[PDB]
Amino acid sequence: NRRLQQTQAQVDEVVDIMRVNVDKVLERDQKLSELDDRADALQAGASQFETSAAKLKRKYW
Amino acid sequence: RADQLADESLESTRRMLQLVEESKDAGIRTLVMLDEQGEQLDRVEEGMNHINQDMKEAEKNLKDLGKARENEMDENLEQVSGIIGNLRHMALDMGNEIDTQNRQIDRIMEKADSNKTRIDEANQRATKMLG
Amino acid sequence: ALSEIETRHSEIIKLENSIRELHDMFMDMAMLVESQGEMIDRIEYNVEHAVDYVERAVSDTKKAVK
Amino acid sequence: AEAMALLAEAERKVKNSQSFFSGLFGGSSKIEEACEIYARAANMFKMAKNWSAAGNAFCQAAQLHLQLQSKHDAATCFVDAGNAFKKADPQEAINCLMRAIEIYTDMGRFTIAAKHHISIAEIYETELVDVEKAIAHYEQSADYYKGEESNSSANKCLLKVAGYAAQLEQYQKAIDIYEQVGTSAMDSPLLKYSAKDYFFKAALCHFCIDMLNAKLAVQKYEELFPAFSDSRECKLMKKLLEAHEEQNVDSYTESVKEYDSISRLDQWLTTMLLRIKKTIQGDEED
Amino acid sequence: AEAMALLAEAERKVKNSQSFFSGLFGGSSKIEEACEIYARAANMFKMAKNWSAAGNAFCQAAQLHLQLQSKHDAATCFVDAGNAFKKADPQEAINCLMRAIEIYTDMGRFTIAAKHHISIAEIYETELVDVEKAIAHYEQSADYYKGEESNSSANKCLLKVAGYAAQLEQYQKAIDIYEQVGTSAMDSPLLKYSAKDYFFKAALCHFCIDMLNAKLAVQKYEELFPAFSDSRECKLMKKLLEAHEEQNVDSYTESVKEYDSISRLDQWLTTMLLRIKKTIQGDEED
Amino acid sequence: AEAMALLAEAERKVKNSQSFFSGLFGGSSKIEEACEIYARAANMFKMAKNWSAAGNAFCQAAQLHLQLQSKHDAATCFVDAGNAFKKADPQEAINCLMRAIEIYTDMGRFTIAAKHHISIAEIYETELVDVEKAIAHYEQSADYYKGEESNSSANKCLLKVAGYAAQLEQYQKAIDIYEQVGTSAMDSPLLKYSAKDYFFKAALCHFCIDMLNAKLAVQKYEELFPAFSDSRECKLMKKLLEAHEEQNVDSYTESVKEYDSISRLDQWLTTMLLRIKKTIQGDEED
Amino acid sequence: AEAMALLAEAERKVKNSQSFFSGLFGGSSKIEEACEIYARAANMFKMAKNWSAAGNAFCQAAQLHLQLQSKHDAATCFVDAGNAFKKADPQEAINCLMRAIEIYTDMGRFTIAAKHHISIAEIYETELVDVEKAIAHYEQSADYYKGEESNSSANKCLLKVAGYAAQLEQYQKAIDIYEQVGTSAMDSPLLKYSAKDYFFKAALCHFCIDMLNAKLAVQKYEELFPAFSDSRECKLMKKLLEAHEEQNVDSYTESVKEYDSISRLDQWLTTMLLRIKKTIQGDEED
Repeated sequence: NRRLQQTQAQVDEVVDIMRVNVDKVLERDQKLSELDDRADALQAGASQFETSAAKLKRKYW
Repeated sequence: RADQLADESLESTRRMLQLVEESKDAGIRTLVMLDEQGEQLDRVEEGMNHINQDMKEAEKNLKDLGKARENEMDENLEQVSGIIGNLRHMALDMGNEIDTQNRQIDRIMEKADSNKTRIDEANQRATKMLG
Repeated sequence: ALSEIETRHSEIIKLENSIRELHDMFMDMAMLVESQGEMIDRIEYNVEHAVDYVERAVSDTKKAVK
Repeated sequence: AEAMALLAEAERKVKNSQSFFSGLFGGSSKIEEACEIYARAANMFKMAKNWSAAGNAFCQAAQLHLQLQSKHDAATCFVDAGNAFKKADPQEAINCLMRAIEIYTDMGRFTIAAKHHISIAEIYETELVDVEKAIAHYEQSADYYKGEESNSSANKCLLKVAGYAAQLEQYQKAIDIYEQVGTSAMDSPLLKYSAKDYFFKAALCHFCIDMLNAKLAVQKYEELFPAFSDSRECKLMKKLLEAHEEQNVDSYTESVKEYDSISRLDQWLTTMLLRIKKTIQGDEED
Repeated sequence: AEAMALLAEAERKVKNSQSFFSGLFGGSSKIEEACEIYARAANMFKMAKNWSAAGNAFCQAAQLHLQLQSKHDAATCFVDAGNAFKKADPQEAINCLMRAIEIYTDMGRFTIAAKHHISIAEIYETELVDVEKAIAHYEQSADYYKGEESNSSANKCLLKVAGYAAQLEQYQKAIDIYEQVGTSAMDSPLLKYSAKDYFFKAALCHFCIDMLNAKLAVQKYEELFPAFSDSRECKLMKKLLEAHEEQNVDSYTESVKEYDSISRLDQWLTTMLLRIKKTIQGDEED
Repeated sequence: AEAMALLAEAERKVKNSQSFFSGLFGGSSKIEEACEIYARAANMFKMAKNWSAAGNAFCQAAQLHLQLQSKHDAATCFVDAGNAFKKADPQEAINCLMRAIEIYTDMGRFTIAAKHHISIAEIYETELVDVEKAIAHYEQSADYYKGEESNSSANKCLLKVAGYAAQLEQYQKAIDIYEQVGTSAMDSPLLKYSAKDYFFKAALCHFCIDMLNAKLAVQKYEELFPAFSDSRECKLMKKLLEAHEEQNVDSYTESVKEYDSISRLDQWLTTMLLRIKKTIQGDEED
Repeated sequence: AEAMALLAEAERKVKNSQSFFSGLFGGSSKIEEACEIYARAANMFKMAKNWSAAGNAFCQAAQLHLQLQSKHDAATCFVDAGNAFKKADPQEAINCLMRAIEIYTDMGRFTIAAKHHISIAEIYETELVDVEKAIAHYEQSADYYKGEESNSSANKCLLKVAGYAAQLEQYQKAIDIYEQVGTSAMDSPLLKYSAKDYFFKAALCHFCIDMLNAKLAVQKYEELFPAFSDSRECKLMKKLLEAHEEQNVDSYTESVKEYDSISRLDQWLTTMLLRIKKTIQGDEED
């Protein structure tokens, strides 16, 4: 009886837990989304360095 | 209606289990990954650190070379309760994995950028001494 | 006593309600986390590999001065 | 470090050298120097929150970068320009992004091309209100995602396509999209979970058919009464089909009032449900 | 900008230089030029959705890359080609992947090798429908994962192995896997609750044993009454163990009908439960 | 091993060489060595639990790095210094970070500038109790995040701003912020459920108004009697609005007592609720 | 092709050159070459699941890698070796890891040092069963995490420290840790839910105290019965505190039985509750 009118909040409290769990994960998505455009773009420049460093090898070595 | 509610809602309490159980299943896949990924990022971070090192050397070289119905209805609640505790278990593992990685992303973004510059500067000094 | 049996139901449903929605979140959750999981599988790839591109560069540069 | 001053000097060096200036070598770096200048300008423009100017500045450094031979870091600049205009007060946010995708596409980066492609179709709708082109982008984009193994994203876009397709009268084409995204979801027993709503939407979408396309779509749907997820998809539908295949307009309008309890009706559902509530009435003095 | 033109130029340059054209220094740069060519072709073949051509093109640039001495970035191409062929219409999807693993595997890259190994066992099942070969891959791959202290991934694969192993006929070899994945799951309080289903599956799997392997496996399980997670595991099992030990195919099929209320059964369970149903009928008119 | 020895050699090497030491070139290679020295010292000073020493040491290596022209890695060093002083005993924790941002910002690095920007306002609040400067930072930082379209992050900061804005009597300026963060969080169905609390806070924050506003905002809010989550937002507010418009400091403090069961009141709520409870009395005894 | 062949070539080259063979530059290119060899061998060893050979091989390559002058890459190699040995046949898993941390720590890389430090203490317990050496690591590591302001991880370690500290009779040293990790958890409204269990553990850990060390800790605990989360914390405690202050090894042993219903007891609780169960009996007949 009372457990019903009581346990009701035993979940309304969790409904809040996940409310933050859903947000926490989503906050990481954007942090990893931007990191995906700066990390991949990073090695992209490394590719330019790999080609440049490779040529400096076929001339001075 | 009276009975169509004391039982229907009772079916909801029974269902209230799979509802909070399917959540665990959904949480497992998440945690299992958050953990798997956690270790991955460790080898991933090594990349930003590995490049951070080499670039320093690479830069130097480019510088050197450049110059009883209610009794059960009460039990189902206890069941939900026992599961609510679980929801806390995942909520913490998910939480501690999130906060620990977010700060990790910070370090990654930092070093990644720091190295990006060294690459650009080196790429502007190397491209000229091309061929 | 009726009054308690009816009031009971009222509180039970209000409870049943809040429940169903909390379940709605996990559904969307498993769809988000997974959609992000694939966004990292490529990261680990582009990372440990970028280590190869940089490693090959720093190596060639060294053998270009000695 | 004056902004407009940088914008001037940048112009002073962004030009093929000649005379004693050209000397012995050209200036493939000059153009790069100018790019760095305009970037330095857009920096302080973004500082004073003058975005507009920052965006127009990035457009310059970006355009110049192309005149140097460096599509990569160039396109990224176009992105910076787009982010600027977007958050800014003027437009141009659409042009920068198109000029970005042409690069990520020709170069060979469809992953990111689609990443910006969805942003595009999202702006061409929430802003310019040009769905006829937005859907086109949501679709081509989903195609790219569907080729990068990324199922989730692909479906993410498809949902947009069909979603706004039914809100434009394209009811049938919508159910079809829901069928495709429904088949390419069962292959993954981790999606079994969302695969309901699709059947609900598809069954709701009606191209004014006289047969039981919906009574059939709800049938194709595998469900078990004790189940829960399912009770949030077909159960209602059946009651709606009976209220429609039976020509009654109280039971439908009241069943939509009841379902609104266990499951809140979003914008979409509402609009369409009313369209059906009217197919009923429209059928009424007919 | 024509792929067909590039594919030709690439060929013209990809060949161990002969006569004067060779001199002393080989064509280690030429072979690379060709690789860049084919890559550009596969690229525009991917925007054209010609997939087949895109994949075969990447295969070319990749093979040549091997002929250049760069297994790393080569294998990477092999993967690109796999992603192409997969979401394409021809085959080669399985070949490219095997050709990718031989490289990640002999190069010192097992992490990613297993990443593609599971993809392989996934395609060889959802496409080629070759369960026996898929299991072999899911297994060898789980070995690598478990080596990278990625217990998490290891079990993700083991579950596949046992799962389809019970579907083929290997009920015993399935329970053994469930026992191992069960012992190496308690060491992580983050899988306690999930460790139930394992015991349920293992107890359901029967290799036609006459003893009480199941009545013993259910006993090995630790449950009480105030546990509600456990309610969806052994409690049912015992009822099934009694319905089997009493050759009553009416109490077993009734209990499965009841349990299918509080916990919806999935395809797997259904198939196996029916198998046990037939062993019983098959014990009655017996 | 010996930090007290390293610091000494450190200064003994960080100095523009001359005479025979300078020869033809000298500077960068040397000063960098000193930077590495001080970093090596600061590290053991960190294990030694001196902190102060570690922090000032990082400050040394950091300042030195600038004398070599390398603002990037330098600023990151300042971050190390900030982390030191932070979890240390002296101050300077704020200075290091200011010296970090002055670099990241001017460098065109707003993505990270905001990262340490929020850390800054966080220290300037939790420690220095300098709310007037903290808000300025939480805000400008949110503007940067909003530029990268990092919505969620920007909202995190905005929530900080408004949250601490209502505490500094700035009630109206708070509700406005809640309005903005509310209008830029509806298009995403992943923030639907959350948009509630926003309306609750905004309706609670009262700039001493004597009429609607809250009764108007509660209306602007979209709710349905069968709503579950909404029960934790306006349903309470209404009752509070009635207990306020009727200057009844008995029905307000009662309903808050009941609500403190279904949804416990956090410190914030309590503080503001008591403030409103007092405004009622300050209108009764007036 | 074979590893046995590679190990051989690697050995015949891993020899410091001298005399004429050394020439002007002996170079570390040789030692490095051998490192690459052994790495290539260790991997194929990891293919045939020879593990032992794989690990020892990695140890070789890493050891030489030290003779090369590149402590970093070497360290991570030692990690590879640890990854092999760990999930292998022989031991050395502990050695490699110690040999890795001695490098990360001295190199100034604590961030990663703690990452492997926790793995270490995690093996030194679940395997070597050397709690006294495990706790020392869980602790020092937590100190590093706390040094990197990484609160989350720091707490992850502290929980381990105190958790196993109570098992080693160290009860007071446990409660202190719970008190600290408890105070530094309230400042974060994202740990409120977990903060309970802390108080339960701390109130359970007893250093043979007879007073109200827990009866005071239960009061410090802000609770309101109709909260539930809290019900799974002090309720029982209160009932345990009465059963101890009355030398009742029946009310306490009954309370543990009843509480083991709504919330199951883990191995930790079981062991401690039994110790407390004995402190009562031994007090009765004394």
